[PDB]
Amino acid sequence: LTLVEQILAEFQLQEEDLKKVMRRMQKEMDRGLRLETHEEASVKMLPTYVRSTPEGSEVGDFLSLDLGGTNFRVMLVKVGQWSVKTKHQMYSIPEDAMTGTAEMLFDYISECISDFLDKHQMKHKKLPLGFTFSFPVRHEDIDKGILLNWTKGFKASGAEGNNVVGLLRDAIKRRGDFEMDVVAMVNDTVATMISCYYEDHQCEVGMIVGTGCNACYMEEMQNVELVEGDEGRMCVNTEWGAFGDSGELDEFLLEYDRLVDESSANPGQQLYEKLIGGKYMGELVRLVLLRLVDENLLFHGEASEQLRTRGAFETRFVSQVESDTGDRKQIYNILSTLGLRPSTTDCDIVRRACESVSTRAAHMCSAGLAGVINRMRESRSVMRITVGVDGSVYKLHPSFKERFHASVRRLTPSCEITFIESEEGSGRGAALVSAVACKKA
Ligand SMILES: CCOP(=O)(Cc1csc(NC(=O)c2cc(Oc3ccc(S(C)(=O)=O)cc3)cc(O[C@@H](C)COC)c2)n1)OCC
Ligand SMILES: OC[C@H]1O[C@H](O)[C@H](O)[C@@H](O)[C@@H]1O
Ligand code: NA
Repeated sequence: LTLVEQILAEFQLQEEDLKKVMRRMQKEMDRGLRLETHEEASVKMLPTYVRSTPEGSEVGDFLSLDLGGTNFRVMLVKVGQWSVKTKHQMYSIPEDAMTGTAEMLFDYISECISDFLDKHQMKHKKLPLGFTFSFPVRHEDIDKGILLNWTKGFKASGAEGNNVVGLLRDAIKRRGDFEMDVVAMVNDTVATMISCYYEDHQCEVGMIVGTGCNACYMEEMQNVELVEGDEGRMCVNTEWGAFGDSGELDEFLLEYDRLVDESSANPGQQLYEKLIGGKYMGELVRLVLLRLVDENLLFHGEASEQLRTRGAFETRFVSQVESDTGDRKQIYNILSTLGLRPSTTDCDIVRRACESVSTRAAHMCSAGLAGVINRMRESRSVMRITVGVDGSVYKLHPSFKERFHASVRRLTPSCEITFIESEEGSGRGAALVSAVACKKA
């Protein structure tokens, strides 16, 4: 074995390593659900106030917001023998509107809503609005929720500890250009699950593998100790990205993981997500390549100023390197632009490094989902379940979903799992929750 492959081997996780991760995820999930341990629990298991229901929704036009990254989305969902039609617009949030105040961020969002309404000839219409807000929140109801903390590099001031729906409403009123009834606020896991439920009624799990990584599932109300009642089920936002925040993953953490965390916007937070999320994947690869260079095993021990810059190795490059046919052309072109003159062997090392990071991400992720699924099987006493999935890592990365599917099946012995790749899920599902909520409001 080459010294390179001896270093890459550190990413490997045995079936027993994954079973240990899965069991600990289940223990941490149990801790978040119980009133006695909820405050100390790293995995928060936050109640969403989205309850189980077999009823049809309200008919009409529903507006949707999807805030969870730099690219923000506004959707119009037309609900009408049910038919669900969508119209969207994408918006890139500038750095100044993501690092300033919450007011600045919500004013940018409102400006985009106004633009959407203009482009779709509906500035004079007062519509119900579903808001997908992909950050940890403590809900008081389906339409009231306090931001616990920012994740994925978001850092707008005056948002944490405040009602997110109130910040949205305040920004709309300050603008005075249009009117809207914010009827619902959901996590993107929740919106993905709801959106996929419309296609398949067996869907009771929502999972995101994009910039960040999280999961939601339909929990029995008696197990949801933070909401009074035992009748029916409620969707629970695990916020499993925070798994490992109380040492649960310390035995598995590599030097690359510590460095990624130390230089991140949230040191010591979202440690499990930092192993999987597309926000960190490219950076993990960069750090690995630099260790190989420093050990005189890659690029003749010489790295460019670009390769030595945090963020230079983009998560899309990881996906691109793995999509290479074998001629090493795609790999060469990524590395040439990065200011390197790589050999055929260097290109191959880069691919092996990308595969080591992405395979670990898929495996670590499968241990988490297996924990949720096996926990559901036990609560419901051969389990047939559908999991709704969204995110660029799962949808676009070569063989991420293949490795993840295989690994998750190995870990869930008496379960028959169906995966639904959600197209617009993260946004459409907020409008569907809004349409169901509207029955009462
Ligand atoms: C304001 C009311 O308060 P509340 O207490 C709190 C609440 C407020 S919204 C909500 N639940 C939901 O929105 C909800 C939505 C679901 O998805 C759809 C429902 C209908 C359609 S359709 C075909 O267009 O008819 C499409 C998607 C599924 C679901 O649960 C399954 C995933 C599981 O159930 C089978 C729950 N709960 O209501 C309880 C109903
Ligand atoms: O976007 C995926 C996930 O990213 C982060 O983990 C957020 O905390 C979580 O709320 C979100 O669901
Ligand atoms: Na309860």
